[PDB]
Amino acid sequence: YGYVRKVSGPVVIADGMNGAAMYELVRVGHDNLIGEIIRLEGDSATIQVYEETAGLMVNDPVLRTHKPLSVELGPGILGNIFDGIQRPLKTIAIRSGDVYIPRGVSVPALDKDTLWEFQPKKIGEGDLLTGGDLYATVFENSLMQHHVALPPDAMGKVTYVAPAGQYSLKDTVLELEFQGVKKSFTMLQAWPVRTPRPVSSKLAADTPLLTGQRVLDALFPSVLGGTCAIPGAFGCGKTVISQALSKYSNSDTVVYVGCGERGNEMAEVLMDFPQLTMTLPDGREESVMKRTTLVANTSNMPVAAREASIYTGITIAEYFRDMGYNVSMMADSTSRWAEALREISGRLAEMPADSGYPAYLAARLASFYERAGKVKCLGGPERTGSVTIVGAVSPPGGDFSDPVTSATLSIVQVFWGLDKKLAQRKHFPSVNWLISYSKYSTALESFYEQFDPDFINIRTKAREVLQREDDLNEIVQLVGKDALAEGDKITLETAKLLREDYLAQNAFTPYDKFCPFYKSVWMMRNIIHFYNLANQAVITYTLIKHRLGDLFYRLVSQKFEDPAEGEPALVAKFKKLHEDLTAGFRALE
Amino acid sequence: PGPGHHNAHGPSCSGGVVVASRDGKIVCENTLDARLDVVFRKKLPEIRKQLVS
Amino acid sequence: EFQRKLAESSGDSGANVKRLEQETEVKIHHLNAGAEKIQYDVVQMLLKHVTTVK
Amino acid sequence: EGTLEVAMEYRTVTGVAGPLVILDKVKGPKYYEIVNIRLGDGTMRRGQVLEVDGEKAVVQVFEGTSGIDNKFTTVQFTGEVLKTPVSLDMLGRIFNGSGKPIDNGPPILPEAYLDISGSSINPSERTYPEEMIQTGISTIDVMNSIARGQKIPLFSAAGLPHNEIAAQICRQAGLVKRGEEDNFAIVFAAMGVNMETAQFFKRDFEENGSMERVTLFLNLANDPTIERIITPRIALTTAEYLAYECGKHVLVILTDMSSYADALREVSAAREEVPGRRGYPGYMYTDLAQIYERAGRIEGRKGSITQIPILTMPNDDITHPTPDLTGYITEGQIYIDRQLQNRQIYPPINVLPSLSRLMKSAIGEGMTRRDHSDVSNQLYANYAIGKDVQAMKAVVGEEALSSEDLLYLEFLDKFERKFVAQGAYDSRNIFQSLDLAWTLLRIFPRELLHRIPGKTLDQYYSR
Repeated sequence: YGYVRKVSGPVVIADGMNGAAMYELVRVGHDNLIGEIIRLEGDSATIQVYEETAGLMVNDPVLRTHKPLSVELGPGILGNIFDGIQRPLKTIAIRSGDVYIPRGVSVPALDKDTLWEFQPKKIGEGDLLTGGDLYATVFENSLMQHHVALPPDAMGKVTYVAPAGQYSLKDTVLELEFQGVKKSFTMLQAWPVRTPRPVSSKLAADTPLLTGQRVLDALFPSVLGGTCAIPGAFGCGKTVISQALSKYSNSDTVVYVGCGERGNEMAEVLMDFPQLTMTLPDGREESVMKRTTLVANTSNMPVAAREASIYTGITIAEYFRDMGYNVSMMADSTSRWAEALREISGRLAEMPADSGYPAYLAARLASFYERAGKVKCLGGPERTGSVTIVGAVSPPGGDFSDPVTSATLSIVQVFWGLDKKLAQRKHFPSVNWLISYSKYSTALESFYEQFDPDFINIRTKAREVLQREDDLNEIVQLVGKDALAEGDKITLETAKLLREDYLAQNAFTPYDKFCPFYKSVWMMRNIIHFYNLANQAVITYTLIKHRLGDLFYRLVSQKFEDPAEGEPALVAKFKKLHEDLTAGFRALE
Repeated sequence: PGPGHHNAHGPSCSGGVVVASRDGKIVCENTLDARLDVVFRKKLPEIRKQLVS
Repeated sequence: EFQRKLAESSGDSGANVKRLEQETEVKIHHLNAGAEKIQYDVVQMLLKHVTTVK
Repeated sequence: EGTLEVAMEYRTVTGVAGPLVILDKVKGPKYYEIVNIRLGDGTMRRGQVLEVDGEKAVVQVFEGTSGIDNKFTTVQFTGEVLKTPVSLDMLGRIFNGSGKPIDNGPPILPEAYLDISGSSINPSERTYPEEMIQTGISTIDVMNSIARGQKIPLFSAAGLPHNEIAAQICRQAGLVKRGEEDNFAIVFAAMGVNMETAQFFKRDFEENGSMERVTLFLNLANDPTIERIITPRIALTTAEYLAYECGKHVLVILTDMSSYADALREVSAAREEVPGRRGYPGYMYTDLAQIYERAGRIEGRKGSITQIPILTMPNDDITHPTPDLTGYITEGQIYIDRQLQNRQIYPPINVLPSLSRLMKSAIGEGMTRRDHSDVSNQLYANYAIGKDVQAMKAVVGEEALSSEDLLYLEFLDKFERKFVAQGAYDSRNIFQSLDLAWTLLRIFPRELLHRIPGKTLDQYYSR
């Protein structure tokens, strides 16, 4: 019930919708075009339709949905591929057979006829349960067990519990009554993208995001449930860091979110993920897709879907965190999302602000980024998850002055700063140590000292060495290495060794594909301790340089060792090398 | 029209009347409970002043 | 020396806590005197709620 | 007394667009009347009636227009402007943006309902600030000091430790003591702060033990953008009640005033108002006045409201509309330099652009020393000459610094090294710091000093 009255491009006016609500999604026309309500002036409505509105007919029916832009969560959310508006691309392609996306597809987000193995918890048929209680878990696939949380805003004494067995989402797995009225819940939960997910308490982040790369792990650490920023426009560093996060990061899940980038780039990345495979610490070999969800909205996709992809991804990440899993979101191109928002604002004729973006761009970006953090779960049993966002930025020409870049730098705690200059100089990590920073180091210092009380001092010494590296750089630039003192020469040599041996990774090489934090800490110790032990001896720089050739080779090889030997063997080898270097530095003095 | 079809519930509404124009667009819920709530919220500073001293 | 100095703190903090608890009890007794102020003012504000005119 | 009336509940909502909710057939509306909107789902949110024309009403809802149905939502007209239930018991508590108690405590029992945006003070009855303040930081007190009733903000770009400086000032705040009941009560507005910053503020304030005299008006970035505009209003109204109507001096603090500017810009762009510079509303000067222009001392009352805002230059540019208008209104600046932060200085206060327009009255003979003004002027003026010498050395060479310029360069170096730097918890007294300030001024010869007379500092004696 409801018919269109005026169709001016994307904007659509439909009469007979007195009961419509603002921002309620609606189905327009026989083709089931999907659009969101904007203005409810009079008894009429106003809808902007995402897909092309060409060919609409006056008095074509309009069908309400009684729900805002929402995502159907539950089993089967992992692995698949979804559009910006939560449209399963893979199943759409299989059903329609052809390649083109049909104008008005109506495939449900998750297949409601597929069977998943279900088994309840030890709860009783007449017990009491509340919102967020974990009443069952499902083996969606191997090694990615999926907990079934009773939806929030739903509570009451238990009435029926489905016994363990094979079931589908259409089955009524749960039914309960709060008052005399009883409600039955399936395995599918719908939640609006704009509304965040209910939380019990925002904890303080207390565990680093071990990305497997030494430069990010030690120099500029990032904590679970913490924002991150990447100036990714070239050098494939964004692809490299995304692959590292998918394969080696501590997160139990990853939710890539791609909006408004080049279509072939998304093709390349979405073909790269299935090829990516990660080995289990127990020796098992798995596929990253078994723990990966992908929301990719190319430029050809409607602008509104491009804007909504980010919120869809963050809501998916929050739902994953609802069962205490550590999940990491990855916004492919926030600049593209901002451009989509700008286009939408221009469609709405909103008053332009700085550089043309709407005045709420900073506010909306902050609202999105504020959802990341380590959070106590809702409902029992007690557990705690985390959501960390590693959303990248694409400043125009590298000038960190655009409002998107400025707002992101103002909100994001940790900025890693990939540099194209290092990429030109053949640097695999490509992380510019001169601009990167980790504002969460003060909070992470508790764990840093618990693991090793000397590690934080080593990090401070390394930061001082990096600061003096540029000083020695202009010193050599203006007068040369001749004017450098023995201590200055030792400091410069140690800085160069740190840059070319530990601060840089080798990625492609099997020995340096993954850098454990243990190996990173031992390498940092074997570098800094040797640097000091050589420093206080000032001894002729040439003499120590000649007599430390074996020590220099050991320091260089302190990163060539493969992780095959494991932590106990590599730690012992690094300790022996450090002791030998200390003996050589002290005895020869 | 009166309460001939539906009425304000007894314990939930101690008394008073509600008067609304046609189609119930504008309603003046002049019940005793709302009257007490309004007078209480208005006279609360006097209550605090007299509780002290 | 530091342990001897801090030993008196273990008693001073407890004494301060007990003093605070007693002061809170006395303040609530003043609110029990407020409950006596209730005994003297409940009828007053109940008759203040005679705004049932016009 | 005039008989009470129950608020009319309407259901004639006949239009929603942006953040503005239209109504029709309103019987006797009132401008800026607070209306709480109950949606069909039953959830309730507040709102103000912006424009009143004829029998219509253009309401601006607070929690957002989402979920409002043109045939199921109900609007109730309370018939009174927004009022904050201020009370003396409100001290030592935390409140939301609109004032909801969020410390797991019972709501405020109001001693009196007071309307926000209170009327101005008759400037005939207005007085002048005449007492210094002991914040606990050296460089702010020694030069460009703060008077008990003076407004002055902190200019500090994003990422700088200005939040830590504000927390240290609030925890170490106190009178000169040259009393506890009338001692500094701090109203701590927090417009658009991050959650981590919010937890930091709560923990730091609870740790210093001064919760008994500090009120937090926290408003996170998650809260609605319009609700951030009323947070400074509520904070300043509570400050006004505490200071003028109770006596104790109030040291009002508002963090991230740029967030308030952004909220103003968003609200104005929503209603499509005439834009000033950088798309900001054309009345931003008046709004920043109604926020800032309340600090001062009233003649008949012993209270005093001292204002210490904290702005943030967006592009680290002083010419941005928000800091420019502030400097027009705020009677002085205390400036924080990113360049000094690059030198690893904990309190990166740059003194070259930092001046207190009321310092000429804070100084005198009742407090400080008789050489305060001249020493401050010299350490303010010779810094510029040292900077010029540094620029000349950069553009010519080390040989350009003559027997005079090299003295200015050494003065600048020692001034940035010893004088400005201070401990994270150092309460450096004025005289002990003024001795080192005199030493810095004496690095230059005691006769080349042009502006200062020799006798002024000669009255004071070293050692």
